[PDB]
Amino acid sequence: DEDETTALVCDNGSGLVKAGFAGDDAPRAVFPSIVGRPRHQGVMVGMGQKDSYVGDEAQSKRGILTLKYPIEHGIITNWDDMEKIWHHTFYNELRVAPEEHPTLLTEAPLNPKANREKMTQIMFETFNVPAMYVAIQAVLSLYASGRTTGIVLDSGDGVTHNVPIYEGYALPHAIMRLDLAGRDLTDYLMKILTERGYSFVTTAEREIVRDIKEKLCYVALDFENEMATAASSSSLEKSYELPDGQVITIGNERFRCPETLFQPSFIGMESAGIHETTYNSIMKCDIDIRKDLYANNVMSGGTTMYPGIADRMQKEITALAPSTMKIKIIAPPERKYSVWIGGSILASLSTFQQMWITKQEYDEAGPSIVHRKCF
Amino acid sequence: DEDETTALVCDNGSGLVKAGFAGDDAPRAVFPSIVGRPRHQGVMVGMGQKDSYVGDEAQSKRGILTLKYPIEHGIITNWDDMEKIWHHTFYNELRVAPEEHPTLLTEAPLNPKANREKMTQIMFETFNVPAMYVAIQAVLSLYASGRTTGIVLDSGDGVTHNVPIYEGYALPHAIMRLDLAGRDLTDYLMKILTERGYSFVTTAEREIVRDIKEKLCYVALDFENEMATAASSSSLEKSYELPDGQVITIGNERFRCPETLFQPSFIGMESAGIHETTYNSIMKCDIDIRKDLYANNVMSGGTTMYPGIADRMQKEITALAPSTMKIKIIAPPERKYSVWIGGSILASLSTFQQMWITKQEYDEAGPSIVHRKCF
Amino acid sequence: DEDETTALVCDNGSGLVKAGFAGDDAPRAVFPSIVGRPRHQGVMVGMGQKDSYVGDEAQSKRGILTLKYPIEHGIITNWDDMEKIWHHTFYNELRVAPEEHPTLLTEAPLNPKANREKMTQIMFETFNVPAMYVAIQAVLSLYASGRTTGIVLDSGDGVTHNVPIYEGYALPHAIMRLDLAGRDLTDYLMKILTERGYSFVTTAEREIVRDIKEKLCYVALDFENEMATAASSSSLEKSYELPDGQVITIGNERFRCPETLFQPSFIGMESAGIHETTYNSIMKCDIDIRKDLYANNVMSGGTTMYPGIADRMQKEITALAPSTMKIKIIAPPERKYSVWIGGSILASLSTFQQMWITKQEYDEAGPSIVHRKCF
Amino acid sequence: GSPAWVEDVETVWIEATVVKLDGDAITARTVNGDLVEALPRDEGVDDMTKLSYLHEPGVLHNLYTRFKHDEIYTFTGNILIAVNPFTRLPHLFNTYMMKQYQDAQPGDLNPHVYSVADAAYKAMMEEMKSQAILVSGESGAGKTETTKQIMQYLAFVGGRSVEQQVLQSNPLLEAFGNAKTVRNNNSSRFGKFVEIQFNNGKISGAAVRTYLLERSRVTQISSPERNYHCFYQLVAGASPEDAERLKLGPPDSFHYLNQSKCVEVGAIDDCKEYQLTREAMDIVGITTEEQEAIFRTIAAVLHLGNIEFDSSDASEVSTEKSKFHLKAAAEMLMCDEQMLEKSLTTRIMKATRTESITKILNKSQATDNRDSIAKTIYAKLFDWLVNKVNKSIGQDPHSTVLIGVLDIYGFESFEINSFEQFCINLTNEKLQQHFNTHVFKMEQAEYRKEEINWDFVDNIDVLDLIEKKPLGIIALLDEACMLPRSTAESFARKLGDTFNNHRRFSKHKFKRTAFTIDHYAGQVEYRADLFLEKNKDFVVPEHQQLLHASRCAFVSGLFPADFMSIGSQFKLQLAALMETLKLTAPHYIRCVKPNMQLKPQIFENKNVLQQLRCSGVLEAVRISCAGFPTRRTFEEFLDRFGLLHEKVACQNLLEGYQIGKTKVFLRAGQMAILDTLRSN
Ligand SMILES: Nc1ncnc2c1ncn2[C@@H]1O[C@H](COP(=O)(O)OP(=O)(O)O)[C@@H](O)[C@H]1O
Ligand SMILES: Nc1ncnc2c1ncn2[C@@H]1O[C@H](COP(=O)(O)OP(=O)(O)O)[C@@H](O)[C@H]1O
Ligand SMILES: Nc1ncnc2c1ncn2[C@@H]1O[C@H](COP(=O)(O)OP(=O)(O)O)[C@@H](O)[C@H]1O
Ligand SMILES: [Mg+2]
Ligand SMILES: [Mg+2]
Ligand SMILES: [Mg+2]
Repeated sequence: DEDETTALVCDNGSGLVKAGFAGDDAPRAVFPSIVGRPRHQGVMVGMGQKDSYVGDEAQSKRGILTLKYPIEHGIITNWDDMEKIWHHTFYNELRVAPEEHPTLLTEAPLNPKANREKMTQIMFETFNVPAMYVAIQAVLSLYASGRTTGIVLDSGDGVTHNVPIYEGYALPHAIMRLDLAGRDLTDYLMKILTERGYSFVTTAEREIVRDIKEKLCYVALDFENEMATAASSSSLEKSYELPDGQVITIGNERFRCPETLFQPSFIGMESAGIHETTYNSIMKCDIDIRKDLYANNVMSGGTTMYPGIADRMQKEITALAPSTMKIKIIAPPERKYSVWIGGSILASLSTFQQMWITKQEYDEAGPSIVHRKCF
Repeated sequence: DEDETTALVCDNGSGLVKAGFAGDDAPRAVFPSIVGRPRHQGVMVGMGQKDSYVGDEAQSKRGILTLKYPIEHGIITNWDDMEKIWHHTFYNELRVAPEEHPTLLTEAPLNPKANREKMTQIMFETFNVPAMYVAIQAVLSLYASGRTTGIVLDSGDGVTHNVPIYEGYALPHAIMRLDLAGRDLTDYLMKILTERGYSFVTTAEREIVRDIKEKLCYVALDFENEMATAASSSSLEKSYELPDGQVITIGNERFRCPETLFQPSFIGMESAGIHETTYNSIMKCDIDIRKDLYANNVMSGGTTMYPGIADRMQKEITALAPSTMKIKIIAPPERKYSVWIGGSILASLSTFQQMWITKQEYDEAGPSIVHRKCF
Repeated sequence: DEDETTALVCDNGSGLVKAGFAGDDAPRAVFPSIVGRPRHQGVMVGMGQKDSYVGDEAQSKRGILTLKYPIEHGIITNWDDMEKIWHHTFYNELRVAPEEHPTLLTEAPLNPKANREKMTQIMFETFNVPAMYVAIQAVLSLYASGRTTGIVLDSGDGVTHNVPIYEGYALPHAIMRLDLAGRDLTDYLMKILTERGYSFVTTAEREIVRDIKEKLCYVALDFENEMATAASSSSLEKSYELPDGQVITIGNERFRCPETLFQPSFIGMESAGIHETTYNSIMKCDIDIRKDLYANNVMSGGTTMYPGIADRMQKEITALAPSTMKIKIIAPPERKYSVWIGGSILASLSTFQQMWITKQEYDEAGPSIVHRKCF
Repeated sequence: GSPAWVEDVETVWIEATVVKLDGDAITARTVNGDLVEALPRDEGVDDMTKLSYLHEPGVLHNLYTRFKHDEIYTFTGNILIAVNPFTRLPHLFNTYMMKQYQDAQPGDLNPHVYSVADAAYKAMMEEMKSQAILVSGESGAGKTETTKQIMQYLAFVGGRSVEQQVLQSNPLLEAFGNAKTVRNNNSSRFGKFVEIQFNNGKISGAAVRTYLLERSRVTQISSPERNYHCFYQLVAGASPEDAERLKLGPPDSFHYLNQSKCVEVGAIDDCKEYQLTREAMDIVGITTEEQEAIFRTIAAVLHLGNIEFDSSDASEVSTEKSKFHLKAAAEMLMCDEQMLEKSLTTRIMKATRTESITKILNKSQATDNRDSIAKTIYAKLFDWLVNKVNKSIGQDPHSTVLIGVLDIYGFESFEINSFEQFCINLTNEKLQQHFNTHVFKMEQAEYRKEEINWDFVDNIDVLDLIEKKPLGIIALLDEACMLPRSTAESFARKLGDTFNNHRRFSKHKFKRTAFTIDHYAGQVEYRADLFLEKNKDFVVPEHQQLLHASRCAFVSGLFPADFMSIGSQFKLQLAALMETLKLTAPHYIRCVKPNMQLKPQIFENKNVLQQLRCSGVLEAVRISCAGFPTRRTFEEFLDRFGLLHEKVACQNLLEGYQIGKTKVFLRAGQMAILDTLRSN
């Protein structure tokens, strides 16, 4: 366990679950959240073959396993899965008896109430945690970057949200939420690589496609002369190696796969795109406090790591927003670990001590108290 | 009988029946499986002359006997023959009352169900064995070589199969089976030696031809400069002695007789050949797990003992498969006794104790239970 | 040639190539698409023996020919083959000089772009067709059945696709494509008949297996009491005659061979099966237009002719979909000739006259214009 | 209510008799003073069998009292118990004390063990020929001096120098055997046995049955007990010219002897000890050529430990870079270099009827083959020394009556319970099972003697879950040892996933791999380190042929007569030793020790509690209290009834008592309840 009764901070966030003790500056446990099942008949005896594979063992044997992503779009689908993944993160990675430290979990905004009610119920009644608290993934990014106050434009593999935070207060009348996330870029890439001739259908290929998206994708400055010029010459075409030893060439689809985050008509959703989401989020605040947000709008979340996101977002705001207005985008380079670093501070480095949910209050109140306390 | 109630392991495998107790490292009984009948009239009294010759007495008197191979291409033809050969292997070689030890028999993959149903029926109802089990000749080669996981490329005198095994699981959607086996190389050699001038028609000659195939055959590296160069000089031509005292010279047919295992158009079957069988077997697995199989594809079975099989197979994969890919062929030199050595472990050295077919279940279920249990 | 300059409509579709003039209600030329090669040595002089057999002569001599299916899974493999089959369909069946009429070809959705670029290139540059157009095999089924608007659930020997079409518009964000097609049912049947004891390995047997699949297969209502009850009595067992004069009995494999289209775990692919493919295709459309598709989902393609497909699909949707919802499956009985009948109308009976690719535009643009025009 | 014991940190049961407090809130004063708010009632003594309370408080109080009374107080219990006083025994091992032990039957048998030795000698004289006495005691309990005093008492009794020869033989045995364990820098060697054959009372024959050697100490070692004392003595360099004649390098040079940084030890002068061992071998009668051959054999074992193995398909063959250690090993063993290399890398024994195949084994197999050759060689070396030991000992002229003595390593703890320690725990478990069976037989004899109808197996359950089943833990370990690529953690997962419930044993905490098992001496969690690498063993025939036919004559005599699981052969050998011990009449003796100060008038209640737990003295007390612990005569019960408030009158005043023939076989808790009724 731990050499101190400091609390435990872990984001589950539907992608790569991040976990570690409070008061650190580095997360001590990171793995891709995934639940594996053997799909084929076994004949060889004695190599374990246990029907519950999870995490970093799961990407090792990922050729003969089905894949089950447990958390989708910010909603939790199957509770046996999260019951499994909590137990695996606690007992195998940080080897911690969970009844020694309180915990801090998180969510996106606007998630359904039964989900938070289940999550609050489970750690108390199955793990007997002393205390629990739920934070907001919009908030802690600012405690990560230091208190600059503004728009937190964070998009992970689950969702995308737009929360303005001013001066110590949040604005619940004008937050936003979209579903173009990491998964939809994967699934657009699946239909996109099929144009070249390649073909991927099964879910074991999904984490391979995720790798190519993680490497060879960059957000073009213009979306017309790029898609004309790379169609005019192969200067953009690079290569990659599938784990068999093949060589796959990539055309203009290095940029068209995250292009649709600024043009979400391609995948058939109807919405604004994330830049107009940011702008319409700002226009629903007051005319008094506006000009801070234009200079203190902060990115976060691992889907915003494509090399060109900053200049593209800046040019799009500058064309969109009123003219004589200084616009300034922070893009801190630990952003893929931003949120947990936020959970680094807020658990340990505050007066956050009576603000915990004492389990006594849970035994007196039931689950729904986590509605009326933590936000 | 035995000094211990350990089970009994015997492969019948249509060629040389291998038999012995579990827990040993050496098979205690080996003979060519063959059933002999006298074909000519007897006049001399009192020298036995019993009309059921079998096995190692059978190759002694093999001039005036018909030959009846009982098991063909993995299928059992006549059940009186196998009823004979089981009784001869039990009572004469290992002198064992069969109702003291369970038994382990085997098969190739994809053999017809009535065959396994007959074999399961006979030992229980005629010999009253306590327990029975059927294994797969694809599997136990890995327990022979130690658990390397890969393609088991095994070809005996019966069949040739290609089973991939990964990590504790087998892949039944992409196994293979061909019929180019030991017998077809004999029968190609029969039509091949007739080109030189020699002539063999009767079945007593068959085991003589089998001997020359067992000795003077080697798999050429190239199949063109060899067949041009040995046609240019007699450096390859060697000699052999038929049991009369004659001397027979062999031309380029030292290599052309197993050449057709990589070119099976000669004998008029239509198929790929065994190397393209291996490659097409691998390509019907996932792109995730491939690169293990290229380095852990394991030969077996006594037809793969021709001096040159390893380098030829390696060069053929390397030309065939994608390029930057390490390919590695294990060729363990006890391979002609591989399968039984596999049956050495799996009977005795496991938790393989409730996995036996208790004869009680046979009396309650009938034969078809051996369908639903052992694979 | 023709008594009118109406265009020419032919689907190639990897199976039985259908061809005929526009404006008719009956296809005038139908043959199994296959390319034949002699594999054995000829000695008899003067019986033609030409090394390019194709089509209906090819199923006549199919004992001593290799078989080469030219088009696989919707992709075209060898272009000499399609160069052959186009020339044979034009010059021998409809005896038409191809430079007199425009042509209409087709595809599945999501086929690789180089394929359509090759097909567009070849008729223009080798046959000098006046005009060309490529349609979608999802579309024309509705013009066949009359404009009911819905899911086109069509599966030929190439592929299976699920396209929703509403009200005059298609939904490219939620089409589907699977590869369980006619060929995979043949290849499951090949491994299935081997359980009974029969044995088929060579490619000349493939068209014989195709016949038995075309005759004695029917989709069971339940998949458990059928596979228990036919295992309890031989009421389902029928007989068939191989062209030698043998009699082969068929067990429960009349229904298990197309059972796997609703359970595609058997052949080791990982997917949903076609009914859940249809349901997941519908759930990715809007909540506004849904209830039309439940009552206007239309089958097509010759793999959906097994006697029981309609009730099975209906019961599966009704268990799957939300309850109080009228579900209605059209199953028009010319469905095996549906697509070409669709090509009957759309070429001749529209304003489809400037929508053709004038060959002038091809000489000014190159092949890639067939990307930007026809869809 | 006030007179009781009190559990505390230092005084684990302090007999605190102050105030009758509440039932669980027990607030009173104590010997240390006033305490806060449940230990049992409290009431130097020779036997506590008639005590009012049979508890660890009264037992520890009598122990500390007899430590203060300087008496080695041996309770009768069908088993005695003494303490190492770390002082001289005047008039206790004396001949007049021996004459009194030969004379005084009932009186002197209380604290004295030579009187118990005389009683055992009389029982052997009472036609109970097959008889032996168990000697419970740890490292430093004085059991060797106790056995010497018992041999002196037997020589005074039986008459008929074997003791001096036994004294001279222990230096040769312990040097070949002992190392620097966590409990002793001069540890034990192994299980040792002795048998004195009597020629109708004339004790004349010497025999030994020392088995169950520490074979795992050859290559696997992880603590200061790596260097054997013979191995360290040869590493000490008992001859400088013969070092160059044997090419013997430094103590750090041998990689097999490079385990856990205990090269220099502040416990032994191994050069002078090696000279003393050579003198003792000459006293046993070892030839100088025999001594040179033994030294050359140990040197060859060291060079073979230094013989590195290496990795075309390189994973089936080896190489040679520091081939000097290989060539020196070939020279010191007097065999061909290429022949020994082929016997290493080949393992070629696969023959069918006339064919022969050469299975060129892998590098991980090759290192195990080297380890197997070494473990064969050293075991043969210990066996030849045992043969010479039994030769120089000399037995009797086909005598039929012998008396046995046994000294084996018992239950122990460490920082981690290794598979060697696990096997030692299994040995102590089987020994405790036999001792508990003897105690239960004595209890049933005492019940049938007083005609008491008095109506353990979980130890047999622990033995079953460890070894005895066909799906046992030793069996599963052997099973996973065979099938390759068996990960250690994967072994642990099945280990905790088979027999998961239903034991005094389960899986570890939130840790990597350990298996917690509650043996009779308490709960130990053996940490699942490379037991799967330790228990591997192999015996091939061609290595036996190379050992038999090599040019070294003594080495040829060490393997002249030329299944694969160390747990399997250990189970067979331990079962054989238990079956051999089963044929004799049992006695038991417990040697306590004041190991705190290693001096007189000192006590370590933690170490004494560990001694009573490991030897099962507390467990024997529990098994004794399980039956009818209180047993007082009808006059004794009448006196107790008169003190409280004639057997019928006592039954009327009282109404688990069961009046037997003349005693009242009752419970000690009933005796404490009667004492509370007498006090109230
Ligand atoms: N090049 C890249 N570097 C880092 N992350 C990337 C990259 N490309 C895509 N990603 C996405 O970033 C995500 C990182 O996890 P994320 O969803 O940001 O966690 P959270 O949900 O807690 O915000 C992954 O889902 C991955 O899809
Ligand atoms: N040189 C050779 N050495 C060993 N076996 C050979 C040789 N040449 C051919 N063989 C073939 O190897 C076969 C050995 O038996 P095999 O069929 O492998 O047993 P199984 O059917 O159990 O695999 C024999 O049929 C024999 O035809
Ligand atoms: N009983 C049957 N009747 C008609 N067609 C059948 C039957 N059984 C199977 N089929 C399949 O229907 C297919 C008809 O051609 P199809 O592939 O539908 O053309 P297209 O590819 O244009 O849709 C053949 O491949 C054949 O395998
Ligand atoms: Mg995440
Ligand atoms: Mg055989
Ligand atoms: Mg077709």
